[PDB]
Amino acid sequence: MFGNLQGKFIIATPEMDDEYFDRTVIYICEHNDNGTIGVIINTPTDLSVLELLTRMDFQMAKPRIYTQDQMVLNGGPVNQDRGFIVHSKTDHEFTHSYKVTDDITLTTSGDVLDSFGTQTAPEKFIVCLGCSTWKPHQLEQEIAQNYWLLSEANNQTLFETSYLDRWVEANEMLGISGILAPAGRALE
Repeated sequence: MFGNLQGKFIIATPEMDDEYFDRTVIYICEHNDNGTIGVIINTPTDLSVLELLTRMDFQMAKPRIYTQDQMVLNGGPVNQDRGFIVHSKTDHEFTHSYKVTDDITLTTSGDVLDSFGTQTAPEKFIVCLGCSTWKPHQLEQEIAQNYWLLSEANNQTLFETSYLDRWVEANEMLGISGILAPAGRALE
């Protein structure tokens, strides 16, 4: 059942699998009869967020002489047509944003280009191309197997969590939890 998997996150913690250290898993978008929409697959690309912007028709951005960029990740095989930007509350702008929670706003169409470039630009934002859709009700059973570590994301906990800097924060949110994922007991 589960009272809406939206605003929740699951602690997978991959062994490695292409990714090395630069952010792994964030949250579940929603939970519907048609399936469970979330970005927890983890699959980074060799393309950068500013790379695609400047390459297309957003040439005049503000990367300055730093030249450094942020890599864009694929959120899943579904909705690959659109890049989803998750950001926090900033000022009182809002044109094309979908409510994940009160502070967390999902912007993908147009509005994001309006956001950054002015003083109403969100402090922090993450971009993912597409999203993943899990089988209807399946994830619920998988979590019941204790194969997935389920924890809620209390608004600020999702995007800020104390707000300063964090790595492995998702695993720390519970209190450094291990076991129940890597068992290595296949043939037995």
